[PDB]
Amino acid sequence: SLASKIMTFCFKVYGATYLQKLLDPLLRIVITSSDWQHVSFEVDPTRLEPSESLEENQRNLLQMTEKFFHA
Repeated sequence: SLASKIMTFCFKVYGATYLQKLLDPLLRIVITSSDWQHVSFEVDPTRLEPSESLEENQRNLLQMTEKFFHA
């Protein structure tokens, strides 16, 4: 619809810059693998790996999510 494209044009042209600035600090954190190291955020029982504890995956995923939600 035209109304959707009007919003899409505005959000895409203006929103893109706003998103990058807010996400910009996180870019250094994610690039840095010294602390993140190796982890899988999977909680699917079918795909669940016995090697990694389900509890560890759940807690890590929620903690990371909260950071984005607050921002």
